[PDB]
Amino acid sequence: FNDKILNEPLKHSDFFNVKELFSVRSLFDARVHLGHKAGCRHRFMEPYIFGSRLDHDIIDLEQTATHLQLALNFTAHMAYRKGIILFISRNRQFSYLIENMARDCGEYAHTRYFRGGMLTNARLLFGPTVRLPDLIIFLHTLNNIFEPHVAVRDAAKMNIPTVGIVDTNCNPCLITYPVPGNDDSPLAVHLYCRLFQTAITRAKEKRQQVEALYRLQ
Amino acid sequence: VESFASMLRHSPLTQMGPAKDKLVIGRIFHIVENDLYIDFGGKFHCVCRRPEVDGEKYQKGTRVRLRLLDLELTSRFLGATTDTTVLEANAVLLGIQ
Amino acid sequence: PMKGRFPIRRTLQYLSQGNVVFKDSVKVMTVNYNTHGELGEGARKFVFFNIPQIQYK
Amino acid sequence: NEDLPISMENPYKEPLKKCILCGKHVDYKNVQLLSQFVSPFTGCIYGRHITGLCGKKQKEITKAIKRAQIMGFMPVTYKDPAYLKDPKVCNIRYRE
Amino acid sequence: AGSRLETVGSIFSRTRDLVRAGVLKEKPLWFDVYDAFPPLREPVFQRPRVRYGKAKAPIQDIWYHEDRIRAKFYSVYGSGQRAFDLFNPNFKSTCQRFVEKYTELQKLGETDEEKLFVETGKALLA
Amino acid sequence: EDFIKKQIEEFNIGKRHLANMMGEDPETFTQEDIDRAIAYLFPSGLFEKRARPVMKHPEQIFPRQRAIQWGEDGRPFHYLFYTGKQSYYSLMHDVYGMLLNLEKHQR
Amino acid sequence: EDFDTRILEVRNVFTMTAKEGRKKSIRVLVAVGNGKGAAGFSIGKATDRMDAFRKAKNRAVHHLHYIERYEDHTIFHDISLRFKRTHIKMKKQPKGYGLRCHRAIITICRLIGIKDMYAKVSGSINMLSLTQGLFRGLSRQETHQQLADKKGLHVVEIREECGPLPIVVASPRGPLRKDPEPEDEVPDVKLDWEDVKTAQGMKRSVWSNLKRAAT
Ligand SMILES: [Zn+2]
Ligand SMILES: [Zn+2]
Repeated sequence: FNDKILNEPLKHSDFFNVKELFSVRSLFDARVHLGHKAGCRHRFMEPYIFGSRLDHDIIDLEQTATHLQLALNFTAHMAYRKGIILFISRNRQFSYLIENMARDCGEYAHTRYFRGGMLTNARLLFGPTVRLPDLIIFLHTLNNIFEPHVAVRDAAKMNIPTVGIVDTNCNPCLITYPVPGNDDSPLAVHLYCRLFQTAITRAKEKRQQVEALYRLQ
Repeated sequence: VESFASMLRHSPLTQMGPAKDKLVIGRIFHIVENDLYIDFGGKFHCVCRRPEVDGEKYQKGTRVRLRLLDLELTSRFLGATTDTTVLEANAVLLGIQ
Repeated sequence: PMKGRFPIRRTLQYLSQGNVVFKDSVKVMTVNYNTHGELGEGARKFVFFNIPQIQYK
Repeated sequence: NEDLPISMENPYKEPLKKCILCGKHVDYKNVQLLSQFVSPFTGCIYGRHITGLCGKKQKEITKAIKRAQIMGFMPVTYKDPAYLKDPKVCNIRYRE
Repeated sequence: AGSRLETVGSIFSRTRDLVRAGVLKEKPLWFDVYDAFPPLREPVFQRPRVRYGKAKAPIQDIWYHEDRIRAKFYSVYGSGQRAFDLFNPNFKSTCQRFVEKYTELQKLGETDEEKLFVETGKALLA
Repeated sequence: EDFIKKQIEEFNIGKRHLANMMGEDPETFTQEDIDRAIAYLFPSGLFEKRARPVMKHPEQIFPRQRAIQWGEDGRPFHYLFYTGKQSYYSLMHDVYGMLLNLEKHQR
Repeated sequence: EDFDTRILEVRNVFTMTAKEGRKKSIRVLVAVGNGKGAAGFSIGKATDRMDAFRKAKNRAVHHLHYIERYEDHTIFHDISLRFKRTHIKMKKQPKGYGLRCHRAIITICRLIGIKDMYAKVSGSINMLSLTQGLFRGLSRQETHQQLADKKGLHVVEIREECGPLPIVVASPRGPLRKDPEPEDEVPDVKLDWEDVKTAQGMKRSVWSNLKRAAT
């Protein structure tokens, strides 16, 4: 009789109403639409890009809004169903912000050097009975040598869904929910952290009220 | 509602024209020794040396004027397939306010 | 893969899939065709595709 | 729809850079200009990286210098000491 | 068990397939959410390749009539001492004042661009 | 661990037996009392002091086993878990935060 | 439990060392599958053959694939694939044909569950490229439902055993397209000279249709 508290969000479209959390104005003033130059482009971000202004690229904020709606909906559904989300970035500028966002919510952050076999040789590295994260969110998909991330590839290896902020010089190929937007500016990164933290929290208390109602009936 | 193209044309960064020799105001947000990390808007921050004249009114949150030589600072080299990005713009600090 | 653009033209069922069996009165068939011009495209495709079938039957 | 960008040739296109003699007529008798593009000490014709000329103009400077030196208008092994006074245009630095 | 072949399909295809085959007994936590709200593109591996011949990017360059007349403005009257702000919305610069007043002379209706420039320049002086 | 608990109980009963054994039925038998007692009762004579007899509490005898880092839901306790160096990286983050807010304020 | 493991190659592989010299390292390739579609191959390398076998089979069950089957007895179509320097031509075959395939392909398709196809390999018969090209083709099969969804039309079967009765196999799950398929007269398809040779009967061989054992 618990499959109702585990199936009603799955039929209610936009169950957490996360659409009221962001607008194209909010992304525009957070400078999400800005990107790299035309020489720093990827063939697989050629679909998601509006155009080029003076050899400076601009990402389509409507596609950003739709992909962000889908990504936030997936993130909230996973936090409702009590998964584990690993927030990964290799910024060294926003490492404090990512980790403090996880600790303001209850969730986990890997902003340090990803040692080889963290997600793949996980049973030997940690212990025989460790639950790997059920969702991995990259706020910066590139490492510090501007290469796609080993944990992107390893989440694809161990069948963990991946929500990732992809910039013009990024590879959205093996990311389940790419959000084409700027991740190089403090306003954009702060807005991403704020939206994801708000989604994780609102999902968790929406869960909490649901089984509170379930136990009172 | 207004469209993303409406936001683009009625955005000042598109009203700029070319990035070169445009005076901009900006905030200091990070300081190490004498390397002042200034934002000017746009995607990245510039880093400037501390001007030795009037050298103590360059603090966290101070408004400064920049010549803004470049917006992105990338280039391609001999064997590379993409550009080598500095993740940093180029600007010349003029002073205060 | 067999060489040529359309390898079906040399498969012995296309040749014995053409339909024209000439009467015993005719002896010479002459096909004057034009390599260029949009109007002679039917003649070009007839030379390309149907002359082997006609000659085989 | 009134606000989508439209196709045109690049505005703010700076006009293409022009070489120093670009549009000027070089002669084998113009041994003041050819002396400008010849080295003061050794008589060597300077390269493109020193002169800063376009390909056509550098070719004509080379041909005019060789012509003038063989016809008897220019010394081969040195620059004219009467012409070690004219405006220097070559990006070379000998002294220190 | 699980399937660590990332280049054959996606995690959704692999997981749906393995639970159809009967080698993954319990469906993962993300599967029904993926089935309810799939993204706009299934994450299959694609090898990046270099465009070689007469292949160009589909990207256009953002340009405007306002950019053309901004170009001629910056050509004749340089970037003034009034610095640009970039941190507040609705920032109206001097070149911006120029472009809207050029446009109001257009919508009032005149013909020759030099005459339009002279009229807007004396209006700027006013 | 239950191993540690019963070892601690065994050490308590053993040191009680040891004090009663030598001369010291009063409850206070210190560690150096224990060491001189076992030294007399078993003449060590091995050049390695760790190869000599030792009678300590199981905290000093047995090494520090780290506690379980996740409960019976998965969900590991410390938020910097998947780094694998959780205490060290928490210490980095904390010292970095004190440096940050100190700059904001200002063997 | 339901997974069966079959070795496909064992090689004694040597490397040179500063102190020892020739150092023997057994490299093995195995395939693991249950007869319901899920199968996968892997390489195990060790100093002991038992260790190599164990590593190979555990790595394969971590690296499984899947193979779609027509009626759980044959593949969907004819697959031509050149993997590196190994050419594989496979044909869907009707029920009761048996497994007239290269012996590695016989073992792998017994692990998968496929019973009726024809397979001819050419170029270099390397086991480790053969198996990977086999898995690439069988995993990049197109099914009739996906075909019908792509084209927008009905998929029908015409058997010579039943007669002119049309047997619909796959219908589109969305709308039905209403313009008919373009009847491209004399189509542009690349045929195979061995197929044309067999069809016309100048394929004279004393080895092709030999009476062999079961499967
Ligand atoms: Zn970036
Ligand atoms: Zn020139």
